[PDB]
Amino acid sequence: SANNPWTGFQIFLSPYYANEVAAAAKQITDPTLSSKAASVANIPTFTWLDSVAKIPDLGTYLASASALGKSTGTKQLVQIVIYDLPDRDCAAKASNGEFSIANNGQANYENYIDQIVAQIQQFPDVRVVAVIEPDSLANLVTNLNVQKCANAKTTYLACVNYALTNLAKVGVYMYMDAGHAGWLGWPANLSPAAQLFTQVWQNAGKSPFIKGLATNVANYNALQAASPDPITQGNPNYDEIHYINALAPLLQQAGWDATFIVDQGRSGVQNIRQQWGDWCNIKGAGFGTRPTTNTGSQFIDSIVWVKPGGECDGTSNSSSPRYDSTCSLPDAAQPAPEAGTWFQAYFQTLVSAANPPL
Repeated sequence: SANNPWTGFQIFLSPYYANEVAAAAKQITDPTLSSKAASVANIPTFTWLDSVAKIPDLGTYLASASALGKSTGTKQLVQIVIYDLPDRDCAAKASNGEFSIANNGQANYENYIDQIVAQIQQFPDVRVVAVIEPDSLANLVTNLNVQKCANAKTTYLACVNYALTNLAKVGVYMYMDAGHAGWLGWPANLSPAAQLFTQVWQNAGKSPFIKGLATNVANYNALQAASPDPITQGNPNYDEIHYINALAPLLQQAGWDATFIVDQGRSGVQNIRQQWGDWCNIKGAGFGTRPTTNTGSQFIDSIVWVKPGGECDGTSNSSSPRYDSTCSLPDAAQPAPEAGTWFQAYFQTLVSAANPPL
């Protein structure tokens, strides 16, 4: 729509990623590559609120952003991911999520949202953009035959609804996670996906703060591929622009003037996967197009970096109880540490293979 949340705003740079990057860059031995690595701390990323323990940091980021804006005469914008559903990651082998449906998951998740809202409420001069619950709704489209997902459906819908409804009250601009071209972009998945997203939008009152959808989060697809990646055979929507061009009109037709954001943080190198479903620490990935509202599409508000490159997707150690065997595949960089922890060699390659170059 006419209101692109990023226009006229300075994005607050994640202090946590900045510290990870600074520690990483000092370990890189080549001076030029080290300088390029250090500059990554100046590229805006999303901060993942993957547990209640992250909420105090959110409060500090909002207050820091408010003061930076006043000091520089700018309006500041903080980028967050809401990522703490009960029975999170229902189609994965295991999950690190602190809440379970069986132990008051709904109420605990609502309290997590309430704590986030209570922070955001205190800093009305800071804009907030939130990606809502990566993987969750996409799993409800294609993975209902996973019994954990089938059993989680009502909780996921109620929790996502609670998040949308209550974050809207503090004016947060929200993009529901919507998988990627190889997940929901298959032509046959577009209508079931559109029907689900539209129902979620309706249940949350069609708030204008529910801007649309986020795609490619934590994935590696091109926004606009020079030629189709071989993993995409059978799907005419072989990149994110094809997916979004196909899905956006279905949402519009339902009355939702929906726009999109697209993760490109690990999309600099294409044609690095054996299978489209391979998602874990894909070897040879490079940093991709840096965040910008110059997206080339009427449907896309911004290219963004949602998943922070260098933070691991999962361990390759089969003895870990958090182990997911996708993290031991051939196209997966190994050995790899636990999910979320820093993967230094992977970061160094992300820097070295960045496209455009850093």
